[PDB]
Amino acid sequence: RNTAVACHWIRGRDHSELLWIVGDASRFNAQGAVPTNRTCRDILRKEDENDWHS
DNA sequence: AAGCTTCCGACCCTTTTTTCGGACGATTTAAAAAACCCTTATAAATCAGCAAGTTACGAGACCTCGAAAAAAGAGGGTTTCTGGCGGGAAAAACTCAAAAAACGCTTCGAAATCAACCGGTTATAGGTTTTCGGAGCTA
Repeated sequence: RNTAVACHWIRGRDHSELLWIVGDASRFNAQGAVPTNRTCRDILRKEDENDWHS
């Protein structure tokens, strides 16, 4: 459950892509990037504004 | 003489190592404080077993919190067991057809027959014993 390995393929010239991930996919995003900082503080205060547009 | 390229000195900034100083701890030494000894006849403690009254120490219990262990829950993965669907081959129904084969007409006269009872025939249900086929096994 702790395994998190990402494999990137350089297609040559200007392009590269993500082939596969082994283990916890949540440690990477779709393009294979990794978050740089993590917090449990309540950033992104969704509670403040609501969708009742009318 | 000019442009390009390469060293070199000067400097700026931060990190890494060394040195020095300071502080703290430990030990040693010296000084100060508490204590010990020497004089006491008289006053108070020693103690004998048991009664009568009291409690300082032990045991029991519960709570409280914190941590540890275990169990559960989650997620990663692989192996296999089953079900559904698709595809090719064989079977058998379905469709098309002929050629027999039966049936009817239709037989007056020739068998067929049932009945009970005896002895005799023999197909074979059932059981008993046994080759053939396959088990794979092993390099």
